[PDB]
Amino acid sequence: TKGTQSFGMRHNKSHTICRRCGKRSFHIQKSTCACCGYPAAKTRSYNWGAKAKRRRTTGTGRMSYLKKVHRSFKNGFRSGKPA
Amino acid sequence: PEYIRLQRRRKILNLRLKVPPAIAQFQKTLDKNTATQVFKLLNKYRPETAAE
Amino acid sequence: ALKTFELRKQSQENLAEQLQELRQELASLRVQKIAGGSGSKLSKIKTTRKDIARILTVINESNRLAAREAYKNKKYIPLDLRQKKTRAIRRALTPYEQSRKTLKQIKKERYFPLRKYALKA
Amino acid sequence: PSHKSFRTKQKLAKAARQNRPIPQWIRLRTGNTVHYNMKRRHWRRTKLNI
Amino acid sequence: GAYKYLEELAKKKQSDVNLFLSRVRAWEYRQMNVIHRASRPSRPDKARRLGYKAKQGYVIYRIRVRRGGRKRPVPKGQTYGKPVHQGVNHLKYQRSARCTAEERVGRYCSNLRVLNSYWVNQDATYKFFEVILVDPSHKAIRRDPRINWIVNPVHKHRESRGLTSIGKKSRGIGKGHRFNNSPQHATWLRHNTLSLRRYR
Amino acid sequence: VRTSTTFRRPKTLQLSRKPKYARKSVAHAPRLDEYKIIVNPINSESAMKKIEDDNTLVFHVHLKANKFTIKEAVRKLYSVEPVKINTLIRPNGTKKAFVKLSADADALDVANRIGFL
Amino acid sequence: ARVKQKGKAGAARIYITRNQALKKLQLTLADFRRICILKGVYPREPKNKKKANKGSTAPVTFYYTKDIQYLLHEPIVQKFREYKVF
RNA sequence: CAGAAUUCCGUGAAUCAUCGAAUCUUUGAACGCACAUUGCGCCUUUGGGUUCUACCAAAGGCAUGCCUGUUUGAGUGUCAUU
RNA sequence: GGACAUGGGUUAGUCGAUCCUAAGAGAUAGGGAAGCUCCGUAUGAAAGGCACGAUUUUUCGUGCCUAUCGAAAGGG
RNA sequence: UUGACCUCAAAUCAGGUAGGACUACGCGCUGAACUUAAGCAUAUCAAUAAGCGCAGGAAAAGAAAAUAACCAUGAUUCCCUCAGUAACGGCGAGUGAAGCGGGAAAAGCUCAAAUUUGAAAUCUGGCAACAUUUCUUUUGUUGUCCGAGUUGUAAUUUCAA
Ligand SMILES: [Zn+2]
Repeated sequence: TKGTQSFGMRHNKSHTICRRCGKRSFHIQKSTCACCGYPAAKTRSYNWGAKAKRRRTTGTGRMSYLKKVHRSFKNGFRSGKPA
Repeated sequence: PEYIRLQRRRKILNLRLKVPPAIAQFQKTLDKNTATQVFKLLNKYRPETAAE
Repeated sequence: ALKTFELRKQSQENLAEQLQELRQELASLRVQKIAGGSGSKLSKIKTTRKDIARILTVINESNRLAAREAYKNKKYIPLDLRQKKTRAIRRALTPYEQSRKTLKQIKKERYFPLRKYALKA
Repeated sequence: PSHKSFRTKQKLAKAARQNRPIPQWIRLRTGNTVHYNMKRRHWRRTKLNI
Repeated sequence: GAYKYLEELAKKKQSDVNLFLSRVRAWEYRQMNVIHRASRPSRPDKARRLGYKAKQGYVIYRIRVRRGGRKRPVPKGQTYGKPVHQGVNHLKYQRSARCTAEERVGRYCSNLRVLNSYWVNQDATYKFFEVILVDPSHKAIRRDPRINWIVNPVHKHRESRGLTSIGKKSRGIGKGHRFNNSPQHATWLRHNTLSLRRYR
Repeated sequence: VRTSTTFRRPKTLQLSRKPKYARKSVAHAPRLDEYKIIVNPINSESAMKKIEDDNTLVFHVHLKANKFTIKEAVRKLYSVEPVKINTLIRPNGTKKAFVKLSADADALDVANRIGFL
Repeated sequence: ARVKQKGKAGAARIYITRNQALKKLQLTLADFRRICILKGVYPREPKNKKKANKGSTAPVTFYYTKDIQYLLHEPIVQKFREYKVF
């Protein structure tokens, strides 16, 4: 019987946590993340998924190195020691 | 290996196929005695080396 | 409070043993923190942690400067000692090989350069 | 279950630590907009889904 | 000069000499890999014309590409829509097999810039092309004022962007009324932009 | 003269890496030393009872410390020879080590000398 | 841990035969003997030769793996290769 | 909130600004092989201890394609020497 | 009170994982494909070892013949 | 038997390089249907959305195998104009450029095809010196050995000659 009975037998995870995006979207049997496409080289990114794109694009994380480059550019990529 | 087979089977195609005369004329070369005589003359006129 | 310049005028062995002593003091202070410590000791924890950072920084500067001296005037130097501006800049043509010209172009510019001129009213 | 993986242990350990009430001294700071934890979680109501 | 004699011989493609050389060489190229390096150009005169120099940093790769048109990868040949889009077999690809040759050779040697390419041989199943490649990371290339231009990053994958000679042809890049619709997007975007100025 | 129908590729000389420079200017200091192994002892009531009964110290230990590195760190930090080490990862994700000291030493004096009682 | 495989440590680990030393150093026998004469490297027989040499008891010469390791970083071997190139 | 202080005859407070020296855990194009396994290996050097043929630890390494060169080869490919 | 708040709590050479292979997934070789990738798994691959010798014209001769992942109920 | 050369391999070989992300704008590839036609199949939507590959601060294009038919103009790009025009269309719905003219900006050139032949004059790399610096991080010059190269690297010439 579909419905309340069938829901009882749901105790086997089909997806687990991804090692690249940390989301519970890694299909265990396919060995592929439904979110980012891991273990492919490229990231899963579709132009019809504009909202999905902005949820995880650049700037949504720490941006640690790109902030460093921005500060270094604004002074001209200088090296050495100030007097 | 494949490169060895390719060398040897290439030699066989040149032996089997009908070679045009412009290419087949290169299969008849200078004789041994004349070749040695020619190279004896040439070695007297080798060009100067980089050091010289 | 350890002063970084006073650190700079010490030896590597002296810095190493001071680092070990500072680590021992930090360990004892953390023991106080778990056993119940006073505000003075908890305030000394941060100062000890910063002193260890200063010791480790001074050691690193000496090690990297020694590496720079050893690799000075060498064709190949360690990657961390090389420039790191941007990946694209590193791949770019250098000004020397950007200014390379053929003998044809050198003669043309030698004999017919852009003259400075002006017009009368 | 009793049979775990270390990654799950780590995920549960963080999630257990994040499920705690606010320190009281936080609320006394000037300009504080925090009054209670917006991210509380009960083991029956909302699941981790990890 | 031997290059004049080589050029005229390459023009006489139905001669018994060139037929024999085409047959023997096409057999050998088919026994080797689909993308295999050429130690030296097979048509040294043709390579020199296209920009090849016999010095360090110049590389030549031979490749064979399958002949014929393009069949849609649609499953079981089933299209969905109006019958004007229903054909699947007699379709054709908009880039020449020479352009496909450069793409695959360029992808194979991802550290080299595709200078140019030339047809060397063909049969019923394959066309054989030789792709000339330049090393932008070689000092012999970077110190050469004649070929420095390809070292600049604007020349990354000229073959992929259709900036080669056969690539410009495939895009219809030319001068005059016969090449009016090209570049397609730039021309189309100019004619379909609605210019609404201020005082109108 | 070949007596085998297979052609195996010949062995060639394989020179070992002799780099013209070091990829790293300076080798990193040992990133897991004795002080980073031992964070602080645990002083709960259960820990105290283990001190007084099993002659076992209880330490908050770094995650990547194994039983070997815990033993050397304890020996170097405290000059006491452990006879056994038992570790667990606590539900909060921190390693806890039960360091059973030798019969010649008592954990009580070691605890007082550390000062965490 | 696991059942450690027999022959992974002890005599079978510290003793190395002459042929295995040749493979280890990538030297010819003539080059290996020259290095052994120039340096101080002589055969060292084990107490349990059968255990050291897999299971066989055929006469083989044993060298310390430590000695063969030390010969890896000897500049004379490079000079032998450079002379062969010359 | 505690706490110190910097005297105020300064090399110096600060959740300050600025930033050219460093650090930068586990990852990820992710690179020794893997990975719902803190899983499985290998190479070089070094060190440790009541224990030294054992065990352990540390540091530096080992992905694929391609280019220039180097070294070592292969071939009833072309030939001389003989 | 399985609620709420503060603390405490899970110790292994021997129990599991780890190791093995199953159905099956799956890189490499190669071939397709505009491509994303597809097919492929000892295939049209130079796919790796082992022992002898006063040391061999002090430039090495002579013999001898298959990744990986996949089981906390299988094997151990 | 030694060697030479060609071809093909191997190395944790010496030194390099490619991937991935962003993708508003840029270069391609591939490619619809809703919709309009008061139905609908050509048409339209549309050389569009989605899919794929590849760049830069712009990209592309660019010094005529170009217009014109004049008293001729003179690389490309963009703007206004040509012009909703010529033309294309179940000549139906609908679609649709270019020359000239005005302006913004302007900049030209490089090879292959030639015997240096009284002299490969060319180039990479190692090593050793000096030198220079957004910079002990950068960039070189000189010397000298190995090599690449005559199946062609320099100088010389590019149709305007
Ligand atoms: Zn993911």
